[PDB]
Amino acid sequence: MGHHHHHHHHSGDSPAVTLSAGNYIIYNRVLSPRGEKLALTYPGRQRTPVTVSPLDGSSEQAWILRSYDSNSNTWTISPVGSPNSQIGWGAGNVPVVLPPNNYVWTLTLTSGGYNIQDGKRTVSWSLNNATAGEEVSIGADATFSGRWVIEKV
Repeated sequence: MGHHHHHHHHSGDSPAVTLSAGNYIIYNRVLSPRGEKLALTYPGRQRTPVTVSPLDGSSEQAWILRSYDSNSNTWTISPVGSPNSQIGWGAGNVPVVLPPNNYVWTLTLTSGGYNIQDGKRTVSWSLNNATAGEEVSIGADATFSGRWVIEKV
């Protein structure tokens, strides 16, 4: 005897992060073809689709994040420019801007990034080609763009 591995492992079963309430950014783990972070970008209006762009640090690319249930890894989402509104999902399987109510997303850590889901785990956030200026999409877990990162402002 001298070692053990029957109930534990490393580099995949030993994380040290769980997020916290604050101001954050959300960007796709594939990154931009420009060679920079590929952040979720607010449309500037309500009842409207959301888009992706190369990060620069503007209020369009910065967001607000607060825990709703650790029991479901769910968190509320709002833009820093309009904390009086929220982000959710509807017809066309695109995330959309919505009034202040109870809208949330599941945010879950992985072996080298994060994952983003509706709350009931029926769908996930993804991209169509991961290019700059493209519209983000929702559906079954994607083969290249199905992973994200959430990090502070």
